[PDB]
Formats: sequence, C-alpha cells, structure tokens
Amino acid sequence: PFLELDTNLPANRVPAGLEKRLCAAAASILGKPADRVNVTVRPGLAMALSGSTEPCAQLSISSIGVVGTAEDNRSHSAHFFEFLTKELALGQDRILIRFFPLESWQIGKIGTVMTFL
Repeated sequence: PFLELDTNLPANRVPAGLEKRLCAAAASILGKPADRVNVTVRPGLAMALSGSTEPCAQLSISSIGVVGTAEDNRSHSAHFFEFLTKELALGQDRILIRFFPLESWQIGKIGTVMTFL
C-alpha cells in the first residue's frame, strides 16, 4: 500500500518516527505486511481544510484490491482516524482521507511492473 500524508504542522511538531509507526498501523488495518507499506509525509505545507487554516492533515491511501468499496473503506477510515488523531493531536474534523484503488500494471517494481512479478 501507498500512504501519503500532507500536513501544515511544521516538521518539528510532527512526532519522530511517525512514518515508521504508520507502516505498522497500515499493516494491521489493511492486512498487508509492514515491509510492503510505503509512507510519504510532507510537513510544513500551507493548507486549508473545510476552509480553515487551523492545523490539519490529508491522507491518501492507494492499494490493490483492499480499498475499493464503501464497506471496506468505512472500516479503514475508522482505524486511520483513530491513529492520526492520537499521533498528531488533531480533532476528527481536521483530517480527511482519500482512497485510490490501483491495479498491478500501474506499479513499477524493480525495473518491471507487478503484473510480471
């Protein structure tokens, strides 16, 4: 899975090791091995969420097969909100998540695409 987190919290207000803990959490939530989780955190951005520039975070989750239905994503959402609100000390209203299903022919790995691995 691919997790991308944008936040307007400065880098020195983002807990150390967040990207690593997010890997373990994602493994537990999406059911994929932690060594297959990819995380990108981009802090110190200028953001408005729900029209407000108060501290917030946007998370994007992309994966093959496990984020393609409302029922699945409803569950994932619950857990990721729990993890983020705690780690970043943000209210539930200051976080939004977007889910993106991917297919194997879209992922380049070790010089080829996953379709052939």
